Amino acid sequence: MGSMERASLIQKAKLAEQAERYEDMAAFMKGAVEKGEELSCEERNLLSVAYKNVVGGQRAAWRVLSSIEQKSNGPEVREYREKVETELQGVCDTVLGLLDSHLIKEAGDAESRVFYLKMKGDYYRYLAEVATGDDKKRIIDSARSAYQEAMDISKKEMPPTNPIRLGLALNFSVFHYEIANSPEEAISLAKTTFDEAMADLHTLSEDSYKDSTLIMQLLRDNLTLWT
Amino acid sequence: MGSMERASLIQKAKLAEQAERYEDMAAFMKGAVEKGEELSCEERNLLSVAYKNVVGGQRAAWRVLSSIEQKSNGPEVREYREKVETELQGVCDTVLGLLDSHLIKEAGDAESRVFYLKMKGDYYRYLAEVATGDDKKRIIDSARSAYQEAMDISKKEMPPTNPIRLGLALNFSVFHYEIANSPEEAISLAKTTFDEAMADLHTLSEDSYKDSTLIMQLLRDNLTLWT
Amino acid sequence: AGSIPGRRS
Amino acid sequence: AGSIPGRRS
Ligand SMILES: *Cc1ccc(S(=O)(=O)n2c(Cl)nc3ccc(OC)cc32)cc1
Ligand SMILES: *Cc1ccc(S(=O)(=O)n2c(Cl)nc3ccc(OC)cc32)cc1
Ligand SMILES: [Ca+2]
Ligand SMILES: [Ca+2]
Ligand SMILES: [Cl-]
Ligand SMILES: [Cl-]
Ligand SMILES: [Cl-]
Ligand SMILES: [Cl-]
Repeated sequence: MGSMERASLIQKAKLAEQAERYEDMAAFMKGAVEKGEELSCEERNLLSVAYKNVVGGQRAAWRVLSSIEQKSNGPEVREYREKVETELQGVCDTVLGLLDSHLIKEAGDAESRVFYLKMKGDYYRYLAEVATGDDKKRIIDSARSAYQEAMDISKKEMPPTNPIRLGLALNFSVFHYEIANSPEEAISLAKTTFDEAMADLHTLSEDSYKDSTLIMQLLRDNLTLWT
Repeated sequence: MGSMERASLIQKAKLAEQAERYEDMAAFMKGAVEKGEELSCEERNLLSVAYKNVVGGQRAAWRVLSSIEQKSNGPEVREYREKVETELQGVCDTVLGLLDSHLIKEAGDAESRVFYLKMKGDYYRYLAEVATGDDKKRIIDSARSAYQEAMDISKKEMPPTNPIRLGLALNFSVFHYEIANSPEEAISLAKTTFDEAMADLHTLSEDSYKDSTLIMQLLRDNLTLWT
Repeated sequence: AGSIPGRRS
Repeated sequence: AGSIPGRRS
Protein backbone atom coordinates (compact mmCIF):
# COMPACT_ATOMS: atom_id res chain seq x y z
CA MET A 1 0.00 0.00 0.00
CA GLY A 2 3.10 2.14 -0.29
CA SER A 3 1.68 4.42 -2.98
CA MET A 4 -1.59 5.21 -1.17
CA GLU A 5 -1.91 8.20 1.13
CA ARG A 6 -2.15 7.45 4.86
CA ALA A 7 -5.47 9.28 5.15
CA SER A 8 -6.90 7.37 2.16
CA LEU A 9 -5.88 4.03 3.72
CA ILE A 10 -7.70 5.01 6.93
CA GLN A 11 -10.78 6.13 4.99
CA LYS A 12 -10.81 2.86 3.01
CA ALA A 13 -10.40 0.81 6.20
CA LYS A 14 -13.60 2.43 7.50
CA LEU A 15 -15.39 1.69 4.22
CA ALA A 16 -14.13 -1.90 4.31
CA GLU A 17 -15.55 -2.30 7.82
CA GLN A 18 -18.97 -1.05 6.62
CA ALA A 19 -18.78 -3.52 3.69
CA GLU A 20 -17.71 -6.37 6.02
CA ARG A 21 -14.51 -6.76 3.96
CA TYR A 22 -12.19 -7.50 6.84
CA GLU A 23 -9.26 -8.84 4.85
CA ASP A 24 -9.24 -5.58 2.89
CA MET A 25 -9.63 -3.68 6.16
CA ALA A 26 -6.58 -5.36 7.63
CA ALA A 27 -4.50 -4.74 4.49
CA PHE A 28 -5.40 -1.03 4.54
CA MET A 29 -4.56 -0.73 8.26
CA LYS A 30 -1.25 -2.62 7.73
CA GLY A 31 -0.45 -0.07 5.03
CA ALA A 32 -1.34 2.76 7.40
CA VAL A 33 0.93 1.39 10.16
CA GLU A 34 3.76 1.00 7.67
CA LYS A 35 3.64 4.73 7.00
CA GLY A 36 5.68 4.93 10.21
CA GLU A 37 3.59 7.43 12.18
CA GLU A 38 1.95 6.63 15.50
CA LEU A 39 -1.77 5.68 15.46
CA SER A 40 -4.53 7.66 17.14
CA CYS A 41 -7.05 5.95 19.44
CA GLU A 42 -9.55 5.51 16.58
CA GLU A 43 -6.86 4.20 14.23
CA ARG A 44 -5.66 1.64 16.84
CA ASN A 45 -9.25 0.40 17.12
CA LEU A 46 -9.49 0.04 13.33
CA LEU A 47 -6.28 -2.00 13.27
CA SER A 48 -7.50 -4.24 16.08
CA VAL A 49 -11.02 -4.77 14.68
CA ALA A 50 -9.66 -5.66 11.24
CA TYR A 51 -7.26 -8.33 12.44
CA LYS A 52 -9.63 -9.69 15.09
CA ASN A 53 -12.19 -10.41 12.41
CA VAL A 54 -9.63 -11.99 10.06
CA VAL A 55 -8.08 -14.24 12.67
CA GLY A 56 -11.50 -14.91 14.23
CA GLY A 57 -12.68 -16.50 11.00
CA GLN A 58 -9.46 -18.52 10.75
CA ARG A 59 -9.76 -19.73 14.35
CA ALA A 60 -13.37 -20.79 13.82
CA ALA A 61 -12.39 -22.73 10.68
CA TRP A 62 -9.40 -24.32 12.45
CA ARG A 63 -11.66 -25.49 15.28
CA VAL A 64 -14.12 -27.09 12.83
CA LEU A 65 -11.30 -28.87 11.00
CA SER A 66 -9.51 -29.89 14.22
CA SER A 67 -12.74 -31.47 15.49
CA ILE A 68 -13.21 -33.43 12.25
CA GLU A 69 -9.58 -34.57 12.36
CA GLN A 70 -9.85 -35.76 15.97
CA LYS A 71 -12.98 -37.75 15.11
CA SER A 72 -11.16 -39.34 12.17
CA ASN A 73 -8.38 -40.45 14.56
CA GLY A 74 -6.68 -40.26 3.91
CA PRO A 75 -4.38 -37.28 4.54
CA GLU A 76 -6.88 -34.62 3.36
CA VAL A 77 -8.36 -33.50 6.69
CA ARG A 78 -4.95 -33.09 8.29
CA GLU A 79 -3.58 -31.39 5.16
CA TYR A 80 -6.40 -28.87 5.06
CA ARG A 81 -6.29 -28.20 8.84
CA GLU A 82 -2.55 -27.61 8.37
CA LYS A 83 -3.19 -25.17 5.51
CA VAL A 84 -5.64 -23.15 7.61
CA GLU A 85 -3.29 -23.32 10.58
CA THR A 86 -0.36 -21.99 8.53
CA GLU A 87 -2.50 -19.13 7.23
CA LEU A 88 -3.61 -18.27 10.77
CA GLN A 89 -0.02 -18.33 12.01
CA GLY A 90 0.95 -16.04 9.17
CA VAL A 91 -1.68 -13.46 10.14
CA CYS A 92 -0.61 -13.63 13.79
CA ASP A 93 3.06 -13.20 12.79
CA THR A 94 2.08 -10.22 10.63
CA VAL A 95 0.30 -8.48 13.54
CA LEU A 96 3.12 -9.27 15.92
CA GLY A 97 5.57 -7.86 13.37
CA LEU A 98 3.65 -4.58 13.18
CA LEU A 99 3.68 -4.33 16.96
CA ASP A 100 7.43 -5.01 17.04
CA SER A 101 8.18 -2.71 14.05
CA HIS A 102 7.56 -0.27 15.54
CA LEU A 103 4.26 0.37 17.31
CA ILE A 104 5.16 -0.72 20.87
CA LYS A 105 8.53 0.99 21.04
CA GLU A 106 7.03 4.34 20.04
CA ALA A 107 4.00 4.02 22.39
CA GLY A 108 4.64 6.16 25.48
CA ASP A 109 1.19 6.99 26.72
CA ALA A 110 -0.46 4.34 28.87
CA GLU A 111 -3.50 4.06 26.62
CA SER A 112 -1.46 3.24 23.54
CA ARG A 113 1.15 1.08 25.26
CA VAL A 114 -1.39 -1.04 27.14
CA PHE A 115 -3.49 -1.38 23.97
CA TYR A 116 -0.55 -2.72 21.95
CA LEU A 117 0.73 -5.01 24.69
CA LYS A 118 -2.76 -6.49 25.08
CA MET A 119 -2.76 -7.11 21.31
CA LYS A 120 0.66 -8.78 21.63
CA GLY A 121 -0.72 -11.07 24.33
CA ASP A 122 -3.82 -11.87 22.26
CA TYR A 123 -1.91 -12.80 19.09
CA TYR A 124 0.56 -14.98 21.00
CA ARG A 125 -2.49 -16.56 22.63
CA TYR A 126 -3.95 -17.38 19.20
CA LEU A 127 -0.55 -18.91 18.25
CA ALA A 128 -0.69 -20.94 21.50
CA GLU A 129 -4.15 -22.31 20.65
CA VAL A 130 -2.66 -24.19 17.64
CA ALA A 131 0.82 -24.87 19.01
CA THR A 132 1.98 -28.34 20.02
CA GLY A 133 4.73 -29.30 22.46
CA ASP A 134 7.70 -27.34 23.80
CA ASP A 135 7.03 -24.78 21.06
CA LYS A 136 3.81 -24.20 22.94
CA LYS A 137 5.77 -23.40 26.10
CA ARG A 138 7.75 -20.47 24.73
CA ILE A 139 4.70 -19.11 22.87
CA ILE A 140 2.63 -19.34 26.07
CA ASP A 141 5.32 -17.48 27.98
CA SER A 142 5.43 -14.77 25.34
CA ALA A 143 1.67 -14.26 25.70
CA ARG A 144 1.95 -14.21 29.50
CA SER A 145 4.81 -11.72 29.48
CA ALA A 146 2.98 -9.27 27.17
CA TYR A 147 -0.22 -9.46 29.22
CA GLN A 148 1.69 -9.03 32.48
CA GLU A 149 3.52 -5.91 31.31
CA ALA A 150 0.18 -4.47 30.12
CA MET A 151 -1.42 -5.33 33.48
CA ASP A 152 1.38 -3.68 35.42
CA ILE A 153 1.07 -0.43 33.44
CA SER A 154 -2.76 -0.47 33.53
CA LYS A 155 -2.87 -0.83 37.31
CA LYS A 156 -0.48 2.10 37.80
CA GLU A 157 -1.84 4.42 35.12
CA MET A 158 -5.53 3.76 34.48
CA PRO A 159 -8.66 3.71 36.67
CA PRO A 160 -10.20 0.31 37.30
CA THR A 161 -13.14 1.09 35.01
CA ASN A 162 -11.02 2.03 31.97
CA PRO A 163 -12.37 -0.14 29.10
CA ILE A 164 -8.88 -1.06 27.85
CA ARG A 165 -7.86 -2.08 31.38
CA LEU A 166 -11.07 -4.11 31.67
CA GLY A 167 -10.70 -5.85 28.31
CA LEU A 168 -7.06 -6.64 29.06
CA ALA A 169 -8.06 -8.26 32.37
CA LEU A 170 -10.86 -10.16 30.67
CA ASN A 171 -8.55 -11.54 27.97
CA PHE A 172 -5.74 -12.35 30.45
CA SER A 173 -8.27 -14.28 32.53
CA VAL A 174 -9.24 -16.25 29.40
CA PHE A 175 -5.53 -16.90 28.80
CA HIS A 176 -5.27 -18.30 32.36
CA TYR A 177 -8.35 -20.49 31.98
CA GLU A 178 -7.92 -21.74 28.40
CA ILE A 179 -4.19 -21.69 27.72
CA ALA A 180 -2.25 -21.76 31.01
CA ASN A 181 -4.38 -24.40 32.77
CA SER A 182 -4.82 -21.94 35.68
CA PRO A 183 -8.61 -21.76 36.20
CA GLU A 184 -8.25 -20.49 39.75
CA GLU A 185 -6.06 -17.60 38.60
CA ALA A 186 -8.63 -16.86 35.88
CA ILE A 187 -11.50 -16.77 38.36
CA SER A 188 -9.55 -14.66 40.87
CA LEU A 189 -8.53 -12.12 38.24
CA ALA A 190 -12.04 -11.84 36.84
CA LYS A 191 -13.61 -11.40 40.32
CA THR A 192 -11.09 -8.82 41.50
CA THR A 193 -11.36 -6.89 38.25
CA PHE A 194 -15.15 -6.88 38.42
CA ASP A 195 -15.23 -5.79 42.07
CA GLU A 196 -12.70 -3.01 41.65
CA ALA A 197 -14.56 -1.69 38.63
CA MET A 198 -17.88 -1.80 40.49
CA ALA A 199 -16.43 0.39 43.22
CA ASP A 200 -15.26 3.03 40.70
CA LEU A 201 -18.50 3.28 38.62
CA HIS A 202 -19.73 6.21 40.77
CA THR A 203 -17.05 8.43 39.16
CA LEU A 204 -18.27 7.97 35.59
CA SER A 205 -20.61 9.79 33.23
CA GLU A 206 -23.62 7.98 31.79
CA ASP A 207 -21.73 7.16 28.59
CA SER A 208 -18.56 5.94 30.34
CA TYR A 209 -20.76 3.88 32.69
CA LYS A 210 -22.32 2.13 29.71
CA ASP A 211 -18.90 1.35 28.21
CA SER A 212 -17.50 -0.05 31.46
CA THR A 213 -20.58 -2.04 32.53
CA LEU A 214 -20.70 -3.73 29.12
CA ILE A 215 -17.28 -5.30 29.69
CA MET A 216 -18.03 -6.02 33.33
CA GLN A 217 -20.93 -8.15 32.10
CA LEU A 218 -18.50 -10.20 30.00
CA LEU A 219 -16.43 -10.81 33.14
CA ARG A 220 -19.58 -11.89 34.98
CA ASP A 221 -20.58 -14.16 32.08
CA ASN A 222 -17.24 -15.97 32.31
CA LEU A 223 -17.44 -16.22 36.07
CA THR A 224 -20.88 -17.82 35.67
CA LEU A 225 -19.55 -20.35 33.21
CA TRP A 226 -16.46 -21.08 35.34
CA THR A 227 -18.13 -21.45 38.75
CA MET B 1 -4.58 -27.31 -8.02
CA GLY B 2 -3.02 -29.33 -10.80
CA SER B 3 -1.02 -31.59 -8.49
CA MET B 4 -3.94 -32.55 -6.22
CA GLU B 5 -6.08 -35.60 -6.90
CA ARG B 6 -9.63 -34.95 -8.13
CA ALA B 7 -11.13 -36.90 -5.24
CA SER B 8 -9.02 -34.97 -2.71
CA LEU B 9 -10.17 -31.63 -4.18
CA ILE B 10 -13.80 -32.76 -3.79
CA GLN B 11 -13.19 -33.94 -0.23
CA LYS B 12 -11.49 -30.63 0.66
CA ALA B 13 -14.34 -28.64 -0.92
CA LYS B 14 -16.73 -30.41 1.46
CA LEU B 15 -14.46 -29.65 4.42
CA ALA B 16 -14.17 -26.02 3.31
CA GLU B 17 -17.97 -25.76 3.24
CA GLN B 18 -18.16 -27.10 6.82
CA ALA B 19 -15.49 -24.56 7.87
CA GLU B 20 -17.30 -21.72 6.04
CA ARG B 21 -14.17 -21.17 3.92
CA TYR B 22 -15.93 -20.42 0.66
CA GLU B 23 -13.00 -18.92 -1.22
CA ASP B 24 -11.07 -22.13 -0.53
CA MET B 25 -14.16 -24.13 -1.51
CA ALA B 26 -14.37 -22.37 -4.86
CA ALA B 27 -10.65 -22.84 -5.54
CA PHE B 28 -10.91 -26.59 -4.82
CA MET B 29 -13.99 -26.94 -7.07
CA LYS B 30 -12.28 -24.92 -9.85
CA GLY B 31 -9.39 -27.37 -9.58
CA ALA B 32 -11.81 -30.29 -9.77
CA VAL B 33 -13.50 -28.91 -12.91
CA GLU B 34 -10.11 -28.36 -14.52
CA LYS B 35 -9.41 -32.07 -14.24
CA GLY B 36 -11.56 -32.28 -17.38
CA GLU B 37 -14.10 -34.89 -16.29
CA GLU B 38 -17.82 -34.23 -16.08
CA LEU B 39 -19.28 -33.42 -12.63
CA SER B 40 -21.84 -35.53 -10.79
CA CYS B 41 -25.00 -33.97 -9.34
CA GLU B 42 -23.38 -33.54 -5.91
CA GLU B 43 -20.20 -32.08 -7.42
CA ARG B 44 -22.22 -29.55 -9.49
CA ASN B 45 -23.94 -28.44 -6.28
CA LEU B 46 -20.56 -28.00 -4.55
CA LEU B 47 -19.32 -25.85 -7.43
CA SER B 48 -22.46 -23.72 -7.36
CA VAL B 49 -22.58 -23.29 -3.57
CA ALA B 50 -18.91 -22.27 -3.44
CA TYR B 51 -19.17 -19.54 -6.06
CA LYS B 52 -22.58 -18.33 -4.89
CA ASN B 53 -21.15 -17.64 -1.46
CA VAL B 54 -18.04 -15.91 -2.85
CA VAL B 55 -19.91 -13.68 -5.26
CA GLY B 56 -22.71 -13.17 -2.71
CA GLY B 57 -20.27 -11.54 -0.31
CA GLN B 58 -18.84 -9.40 -3.13
CA ARG B 59 -22.31 -8.29 -4.24
CA ALA B 60 -23.28 -7.35 -0.69
CA ALA B 61 -20.09 -5.29 -0.30
CA TRP B 62 -20.59 -3.65 -3.72
CA ARG B 63 -24.12 -2.62 -2.73
CA VAL B 64 -22.89 -1.06 0.54
CA LEU B 65 -20.17 0.86 -1.29
CA SER B 66 -22.46 1.87 -4.18
CA SER B 67 -24.96 3.31 -1.67
CA ILE B 68 -22.23 5.33 0.09
CA GLU B 69 -20.95 6.59 -3.27
CA GLN B 70 -24.42 7.69 -4.42
CA LYS B 71 -24.93 9.58 -1.15
CA SER B 72 -21.56 11.30 -1.63
CA ASN B 73 -22.71 12.46 -5.10
CA GLY B 74 -12.25 12.58 -2.47
CA PRO B 75 -11.82 9.67 -4.90
CA GLU B 76 -11.61 6.95 -2.20
CA VAL B 77 -15.23 5.70 -2.18
CA ARG B 78 -15.34 5.38 -5.95
CA GLU B 79 -11.86 3.80 -6.02
CA TYR B 80 -12.78 1.19 -3.45
CA ARG B 81 -16.19 0.44 -5.06
CA GLU B 82 -14.27 -0.02 -8.32
CA LYS B 83 -11.81 -2.41 -6.66
CA VAL B 84 -14.62 -4.57 -5.29
CA GLU B 85 -16.43 -4.38 -8.61
CA THR B 86 -13.35 -5.56 -10.52
CA GLU B 87 -12.90 -8.46 -8.12
CA LEU B 88 -16.55 -9.44 -8.51
CA GLN B 89 -16.28 -9.28 -12.30
CA GLY B 90 -13.21 -11.47 -12.13
CA VAL B 91 -15.04 -14.16 -10.15
CA CYS B 92 -17.98 -14.04 -12.58
CA ASP B 93 -15.60 -14.32 -15.56
CA THR B 94 -13.90 -17.28 -13.88
CA VAL B 95 -17.21 -19.15 -13.42
CA LEU B 96 -18.32 -18.31 -16.94
CA GLY B 97 -14.96 -19.57 -18.21
CA LEU B 98 -15.43 -22.91 -16.46
CA LEU B 99 -18.87 -23.25 -17.98
CA ASP B 100 -17.50 -22.44 -21.44
CA SER B 101 -14.38 -24.64 -21.01
CA HIS B 102 -15.90 -27.14 -21.08
CA LEU B 103 -18.80 -27.94 -18.76
CA ILE B 104 -21.76 -26.90 -20.96
CA LYS B 105 -20.52 -28.49 -24.17
CA GLU B 106 -20.07 -31.87 -22.48
CA ALA B 107 -23.44 -31.71 -20.61
CA GLY B 108 -25.95 -33.90 -22.47
CA ASP B 109 -28.42 -34.88 -19.81
CA ALA B 110 -31.13 -32.34 -19.08
CA GLU B 111 -30.27 -32.12 -15.39
CA SER B 112 -26.67 -31.16 -16.03
CA ARG B 113 -27.30 -28.94 -19.06
CA VAL B 114 -30.11 -26.97 -17.41
CA PHE B 115 -28.03 -26.62 -14.23
CA TYR B 116 -25.06 -25.14 -16.10
CA LEU B 117 -27.16 -22.86 -18.30
CA LYS B 118 -28.94 -21.52 -15.21
CA MET B 119 -25.50 -20.81 -13.71
CA LYS B 120 -24.51 -19.02 -16.94
CA GLY B 121 -27.62 -16.85 -16.68
CA ASP B 122 -26.97 -16.11 -13.00
CA TYR B 123 -23.34 -15.04 -13.49
CA TYR B 124 -24.19 -12.82 -16.45
CA ARG B 125 -26.95 -11.39 -14.25
CA TYR B 126 -24.40 -10.54 -11.55
CA LEU B 127 -22.25 -8.87 -14.26
CA ALA B 128 -25.36 -6.93 -15.37
CA GLU B 129 -25.99 -5.66 -11.82
CA VAL B 130 -22.70 -3.65 -11.95
CA ALA B 131 -22.62 -2.88 -15.67
CA THR B 132 -23.22 0.60 -17.05
CA GLY B 133 -24.41 1.60 -20.52
CA ASP B 134 -24.40 -0.28 -23.82
CA ASP B 135 -22.05 -2.80 -22.19
CA LYS B 136 -25.03 -3.53 -19.98
CA LYS B 137 -27.13 -4.34 -23.05
CA ARG B 138 -25.00 -7.16 -24.40
CA ILE B 139 -24.43 -8.58 -20.90
CA ILE B 140 -28.19 -8.51 -20.25
CA ASP B 141 -28.83 -10.31 -23.52
CA SER B 142 -26.26 -12.95 -22.64
CA ALA B 143 -28.05 -13.61 -19.34
CA ARG B 144 -31.43 -13.74 -21.10
CA SER B 145 -30.20 -16.12 -23.78
CA ALA B 146 -28.71 -18.59 -21.25
CA TYR B 147 -31.86 -18.55 -19.10
CA GLN B 148 -34.08 -18.99 -22.16
CA GLU B 149 -32.18 -22.02 -23.45
CA ALA B 150 -32.35 -23.55 -19.95
CA MET B 151 -36.10 -22.82 -19.79
CA ASP B 152 -36.71 -24.42 -23.16
CA ILE B 153 -34.90 -27.64 -22.17
CA SER B 154 -36.49 -27.74 -18.69
CA LYS B 155 -40.02 -27.47 -20.07
CA LYS B 156 -39.43 -30.32 -22.53
CA GLU B 157 -37.41 -32.62 -20.27
CA MET B 158 -38.30 -32.08 -16.61
CA PRO B 159 -41.54 -32.20 -14.60
CA PRO B 160 -42.85 -28.86 -13.36
CA THR B 161 -41.87 -29.70 -9.77
CA ASN B 162 -38.22 -30.49 -10.54
CA PRO B 163 -36.19 -28.30 -8.11
CA ILE B 164 -33.70 -27.23 -10.82
CA ARG B 165 -36.58 -26.25 -13.11
CA LEU B 166 -38.18 -24.35 -10.23
CA GLY B 167 -35.01 -22.52 -9.21
CA LEU B 168 -34.30 -21.62 -12.83
CA ALA B 169 -37.78 -20.11 -13.18
CA LEU B 170 -37.39 -18.27 -9.89
CA ASN B 171 -34.06 -16.75 -10.92
CA PHE B 172 -35.26 -15.90 -14.45
CA SER B 173 -38.23 -14.11 -12.90
CA VAL B 174 -35.81 -12.10 -10.73
CA PHE B 175 -33.83 -11.30 -13.89
CA HIS B 176 -37.05 -9.98 -15.49
CA TYR B 177 -37.99 -7.89 -12.47
CA GLU B 178 -34.58 -6.55 -11.42
CA ILE B 179 -32.48 -6.45 -14.58
CA ALA B 180 -34.74 -6.38 -17.65
CA ASN B 181 -37.29 -3.86 -16.34
CA SER B 182 -40.05 -6.40 -17.13
CA PRO B 183 -42.00 -6.73 -13.86
CA GLU B 184 -45.09 -8.07 -15.62
CA GLU B 185 -43.06 -10.86 -17.24
CA ALA B 186 -41.55 -11.62 -13.83
CA ILE B 187 -44.95 -11.88 -12.18
CA SER B 188 -46.42 -13.98 -15.00
CA LEU B 189 -43.50 -16.41 -14.97
CA ALA B 190 -43.59 -16.79 -11.19
CA LYS B 191 -47.39 -17.36 -11.14
CA THR B 192 -47.39 -19.87 -13.98
CA THR B 193 -44.44 -21.74 -12.49
CA PHE B 194 -46.09 -21.88 -9.08
CA ASP B 195 -49.43 -23.07 -10.47
CA GLU B 196 -47.95 -25.74 -12.70
CA ALA B 197 -45.87 -27.06 -9.82
CA MET B 198 -48.88 -27.12 -7.51
CA ALA B 199 -50.74 -29.31 -9.96
CA ASP B 200 -47.87 -31.85 -10.11
CA LEU B 201 -47.22 -32.17 -6.32
CA HIS B 202 -49.57 -35.18 -6.11
CA THR B 203 -46.97 -37.27 -7.98
CA LEU B 204 -44.18 -36.77 -5.44
CA SER B 205 -42.87 -38.61 -2.42
CA GLU B 206 -42.79 -36.88 0.96
CA ASP B 207 -39.13 -35.92 0.51
CA SER B 208 -39.55 -34.63 -3.07
CA TYR B 209 -42.64 -32.71 -1.92
CA LYS B 210 -40.58 -30.95 0.73
CA ASP B 211 -37.89 -30.01 -1.81
CA SER B 212 -40.37 -28.63 -4.34
CA THR B 213 -42.63 -26.78 -1.88
CA LEU B 214 -39.61 -25.02 -0.39
CA ILE B 215 -38.85 -23.33 -3.72
CA MET B 216 -42.52 -22.73 -4.44
CA GLN B 217 -42.60 -20.68 -1.25
CA LEU B 218 -39.79 -18.50 -2.61
CA LEU B 219 -41.88 -17.88 -5.73
CA ARG B 220 -44.85 -16.97 -3.53
CA ASP B 221 -42.66 -14.66 -1.42
CA ASN B 222 -41.62 -12.74 -4.54
CA LEU B 223 -45.16 -12.58 -5.83
CA THR B 224 -46.20 -11.10 -2.47
CA LEU B 225 -43.51 -8.47 -2.67
CA TRP B 226 -44.28 -7.67 -6.32
CA THR B 227 -48.08 -7.45 -6.12
CA ALA C 1 -36.63 -9.70 -4.81
CA GLY C 2 -35.13 -13.03 -3.83
CA SER C 3 -33.24 -15.50 -6.01
CA ILE C 4 -32.50 -19.01 -4.85
CA PRO C 5 -30.17 -18.61 -1.82
CA GLY C 6 -28.04 -21.48 -3.06
CA ARG C 7 -25.43 -21.02 -0.35
CA ARG C 8 -25.69 -24.38 1.50
CA SER C 9 -24.92 -27.87 0.03
CA ALA D 1 -14.91 -18.82 27.76
CA GLY D 2 -15.35 -15.46 26.08
CA SER D 3 -12.69 -12.88 25.26
CA ILE D 4 -13.59 -9.37 24.21
CA PRO D 5 -15.44 -9.76 20.86
CA GLY D 6 -13.57 -6.78 19.46
CA ARG D 7 -15.02 -7.21 15.98
CA ARG D 8 -16.94 -3.91 15.57
CA SER D 9 -15.41 -0.36 15.52
C1 LIG E 1 -9.58 -5.28 23.97
C2 LIG E 1 -10.74 -4.33 24.05
C3 LIG E 1 -11.50 -4.23 22.90
C4 LIG E 1 -12.58 -3.39 22.87
C5 LIG E 1 -12.89 -2.66 24.01
S1 LIG E 1 -14.30 -1.56 23.82
O1 LIG E 1 -14.88 -1.00 25.04
O2 LIG E 1 -15.41 -2.23 23.13
N1 LIG E 1 -13.49 -0.34 22.94
C6 LIG E 1 -13.35 -0.31 21.60
CL1 LIG E 1 -14.02 -1.47 20.42
N2 LIG E 1 -12.63 0.78 21.30
C7 LIG E 1 -12.29 1.43 22.45
C8 LIG E 1 -11.54 2.63 22.70
C9 LIG E 1 -11.34 3.08 24.00
C10 LIG E 1 -11.87 2.36 25.06
O3 LIG E 1 -11.69 2.79 26.39
C11 LIG E 1 -10.78 3.84 26.61
C12 LIG E 1 -12.61 1.19 24.80
C13 LIG E 1 -12.82 0.72 23.48
C14 LIG E 1 -12.13 -2.73 25.17
C15 LIG E 1 -11.04 -3.59 25.21
C1 LIG F 1 -30.56 -22.94 -8.54
C2 LIG F 1 -31.06 -23.94 -7.52
C3 LIG F 1 -30.29 -24.04 -6.38
C4 LIG F 1 -30.66 -24.92 -5.40
C5 LIG F 1 -31.80 -25.68 -5.57
S1 LIG F 1 -32.15 -26.83 -4.23
O1 LIG F 1 -33.48 -27.44 -4.20
O2 LIG F 1 -31.98 -26.18 -2.93
N1 LIG F 1 -30.97 -28.00 -4.66
C6 LIG F 1 -29.69 -27.99 -4.26
CL1 LIG F 1 -28.91 -26.82 -3.15
N2 LIG F 1 -29.09 -29.05 -4.83
C7 LIG F 1 -29.99 -29.72 -5.61
C8 LIG F 1 -29.88 -30.88 -6.42
C9 LIG F 1 -30.98 -31.37 -7.13
C10 LIG F 1 -32.19 -30.68 -7.04
O3 LIG F 1 -33.32 -31.15 -7.74
C11 LIG F 1 -33.14 -32.16 -8.70
C12 LIG F 1 -32.29 -29.54 -6.24
C13 LIG F 1 -31.17 -29.05 -5.51
C14 LIG F 1 -32.58 -25.62 -6.73
C15 LIG F 1 -32.21 -24.72 -7.72
CA1 LIG G 1 1.51 11.48 2.33
CA1 LIG H 1 -5.72 -38.78 -10.60
CL1 LIG I 1 -4.97 -28.44 1.53
CL1 LIG J 1 5.29 8.20 21.19
CL1 LIG K 1 -8.97 0.89 -3.38
CL1 LIG L 1 -21.67 -35.81 -21.43
